[PDB]
Amino acid sequence: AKLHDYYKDEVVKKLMTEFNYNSVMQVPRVEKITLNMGVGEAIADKKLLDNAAADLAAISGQKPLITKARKSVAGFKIRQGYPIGCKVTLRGERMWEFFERLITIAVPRIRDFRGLSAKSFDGRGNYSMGVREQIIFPEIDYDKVDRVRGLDITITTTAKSDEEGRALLAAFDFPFR
Amino acid sequence: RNGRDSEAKRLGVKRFGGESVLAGSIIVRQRGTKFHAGANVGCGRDHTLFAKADGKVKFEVKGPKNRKFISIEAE
Amino acid sequence: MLQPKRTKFRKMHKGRNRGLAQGTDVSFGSFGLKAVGRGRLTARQIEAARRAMTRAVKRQGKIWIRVFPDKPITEKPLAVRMGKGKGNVEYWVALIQPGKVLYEMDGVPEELAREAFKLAAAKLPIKTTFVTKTVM
Amino acid sequence: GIREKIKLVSSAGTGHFYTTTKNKRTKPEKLELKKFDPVVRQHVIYKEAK
Amino acid sequence: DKKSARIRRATRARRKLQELGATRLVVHRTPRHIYAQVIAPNGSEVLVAASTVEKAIAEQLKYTGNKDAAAAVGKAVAERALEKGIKDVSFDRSGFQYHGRVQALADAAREAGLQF
Amino acid sequence: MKKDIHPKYEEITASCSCGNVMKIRSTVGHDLNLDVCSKCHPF
RNA sequence: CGACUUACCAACCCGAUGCAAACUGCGAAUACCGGAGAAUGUUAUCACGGGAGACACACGGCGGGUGCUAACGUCCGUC
RNA sequence: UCCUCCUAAAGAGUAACGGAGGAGCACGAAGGUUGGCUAAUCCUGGUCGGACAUCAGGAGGUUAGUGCAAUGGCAUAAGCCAGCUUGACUGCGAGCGUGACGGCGCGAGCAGGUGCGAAAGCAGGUCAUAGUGAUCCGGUGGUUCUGAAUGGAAGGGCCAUC
RNA sequence: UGCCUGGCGGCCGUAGCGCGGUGGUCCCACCUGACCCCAUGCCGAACUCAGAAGUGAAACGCCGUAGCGCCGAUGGUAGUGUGGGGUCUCCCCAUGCGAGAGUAGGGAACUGCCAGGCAA
Repeated sequence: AKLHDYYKDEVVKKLMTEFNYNSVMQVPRVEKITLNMGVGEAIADKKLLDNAAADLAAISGQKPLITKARKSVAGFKIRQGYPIGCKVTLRGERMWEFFERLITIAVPRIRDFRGLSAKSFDGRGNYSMGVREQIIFPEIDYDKVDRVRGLDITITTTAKSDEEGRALLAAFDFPFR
Repeated sequence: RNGRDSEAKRLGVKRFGGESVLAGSIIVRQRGTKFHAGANVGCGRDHTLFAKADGKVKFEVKGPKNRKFISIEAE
Repeated sequence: MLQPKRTKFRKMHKGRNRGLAQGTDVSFGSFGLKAVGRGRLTARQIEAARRAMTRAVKRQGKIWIRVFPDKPITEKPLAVRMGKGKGNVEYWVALIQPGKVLYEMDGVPEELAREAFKLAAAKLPIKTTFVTKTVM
Repeated sequence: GIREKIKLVSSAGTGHFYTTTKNKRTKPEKLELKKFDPVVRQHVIYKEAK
Repeated sequence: DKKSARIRRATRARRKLQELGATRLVVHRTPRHIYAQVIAPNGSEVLVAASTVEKAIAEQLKYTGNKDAAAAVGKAVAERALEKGIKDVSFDRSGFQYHGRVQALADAAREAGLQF
Repeated sequence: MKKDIHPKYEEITASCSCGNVMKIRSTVGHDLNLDVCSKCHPF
């Protein structure tokens, strides 16, 4: 919630001045974040979903929902109805809190960290990234987990193009490496 | 291996526009919905169109999709 | 040997050749071989005419085929009684109406096309004539 | 016709019964649907029976 | 779109009322100024309308878009219908849940003499 | 906001080696041991 | 980890030309159903009752399947 | 034998040892009602993940889907999800379609008693069209209808069903 | 009466898309919070509730623009009813009906009931 106060206080002015808009509310805003991982090994081992949801619930502030295959594909031997992944969506104040728990004490602890990619952008105002291990999250400490499973983070904004989308990211001081 | 066929079900329109009909008369026999029931016309489970009142059957077009409707005018 | 690939149905009704041609104008090249008679051309006939022209021009200019067989034709085996179902497909033919443009030429001298088309016409069962690209 | 036929007997004293079909192996459980009983003119529970 | 979703949701009821050929009470709900109208079977004429926009109805409501406002307009339309002579009407959700203000309007009409 | 289905979200304070102390809500546990943060890092 | 060329294969598309009994974003002429009106026809119409025969059809015109757009061939619709 | 299209000539019907395909089921839910939602195929980004898994945005507008072949239909959705349920109910049924007939199909409405919904209302199985077999002879249950001197029963009859 | 807006209709692509401009006194939308009603097969997203700080981007309404979709003649052609003829696997004549496509052009809507604000 600190950043939301940080966001409401001055960076809005900085965005306003930088983009010389005719109104403040044209400035983009973050509406939600989503977590996901298409494990896909549910057929091989069905009872891994429980831990898959449990870890994400610990990482996030609420329970996940398990998605289902949209269609039938012979290449992966899966059909609609059989769960293959789970996800969460964060919006409101919980999203604000999660973001700080990400930027503060998640990126620095990336194993063999080199730099956050900047070319990762859809082209409309949404940013996506992935992780390799849960260690960046304090809820995991190598004792109650034994899986190298990863996940993905997608942040969506009210931005209209890359230029203002990247500018908002720069305002939030992303690593930009 | 060919030569099989099914006996004709005699579908189509049984009463045409401007024709006075009695209540319960069948106006159209159809598989889907060629025509949609309007005022005083009911649609059966077979999509058959029957008149719920005595009058003259009228055809017209309504709706954004220019679908064809059948109604009965009490005149 | 022009032939449709993976046609919807193996056999089709004989139909009729009534009506009038549609592609009656030269639109691709500069010279065309219009057909004034009525009939059908087999794939074998179309191939023979095409070979005659490409060689007559001696690998020069462009040639377009404006007709495709796209119609299976059946034949009963010899010494087979009538009935017992439709016959098998042996060759494909195209339906040609008067005024249809069959072959079309470009990038060649005006005279050379005339003999080339004349040679091709000699190997077809239908009346044909020589036409030029009209300005609209 | 792998699906076979059954008989539903009204729980009431009257002998009125309905008939239907179900798959024994898929759902070997009994059927306790509530259906109209013309003899008594009430809706009562019908128990599946041979 | 929010608007497009409502019409699609309410279309089934509208068509059902139309073919039944009965007077319908249609309610439009917004963050402020809930609206209510009574439409004749033909659909081209409106018998009575009520809402909080009228100064004659808003001079005693502290806020517009509340249960009290919903009840007040519900009573206003109810008595307007009674004096106009119309008695039987069919309620229309217009794509709105029958949970809050819509419910608060419906019962107010029902207890005010507009049973349906 | 559904109840009795989500994990605990109690507020907990955490500190790192470089002297920065903050407070976050999560199911991390009882105490936190950190070495680096967003700042005070070889970035 | 950046990046680039192409004498060479080619998808999705765009322009132009066609084809289809089992394609239709279009669509007749006739035929058929219903209403009104005049003329004309030995009620030519319908219903009920007594008696039947017939239920191997042929050719011609038109619209088709089949055959080879062969048959005084074969199988349908209509006259 | 039955169902889909074509042949079939713009009502219906219409043959061939004419051209293509299916059916002899399934489902107490996939039925009823209420409430809600809206696909295929592509483009950009993104751990394993790569043409093709899941996630976010956009293009697209039914090319999806609809228990089963085909045709026709279906955004009010007949398509997808959930709650509560048994109207897949009994006795009738004006009036129609369809056949030489046996027969088959549609059906508002009335009575009794139910389910869903605040309510208007909807519900007499399933998006529709195949999933079926006459009569005889017999079996099981109900009903003093009958029961050959009378009182019973046997056996028939009626209703339900195999 | 007029400028405007909201609701329910008639008619439904001449009515729909694209591009540009414009709208906040009312209304509408976004928006603030949600301990309670209510809701997420997780999420104040949606749905619902309490409010109004802000605002007219989005969305929506209005205006402009033909860039598309769309509408569309007259004439000619195809086809065809009836009656005739022929070099009769096809076509012609007399007569009646007359497309489809395309061209000129039209076109970026009109209108009914109710309530409100503004200006008269």
